[PDB]
Amino acid sequence: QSYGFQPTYGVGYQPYRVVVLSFELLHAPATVCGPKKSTNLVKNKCVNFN
Amino acid sequence: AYTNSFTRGVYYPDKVFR
Repeated sequence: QSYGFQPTYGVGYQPYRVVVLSFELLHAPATVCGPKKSTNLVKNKCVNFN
Repeated sequence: AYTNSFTRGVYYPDKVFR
């Protein structure tokens, strides 16, 4: 069946556009990440890292 | 024809090192 979205349908019956994202982990190395300055490395320093 | 696959087909299930 078709929704037949009309302006009259009003705030209750309005048509929304939806997008949904799924995130999975551990099964492979990371490939895509948000903007986060990448830094260099340090050895034998007891650092907290990402 | 058929044959016994003795122990073939084992593969590294994950990308982790142990």
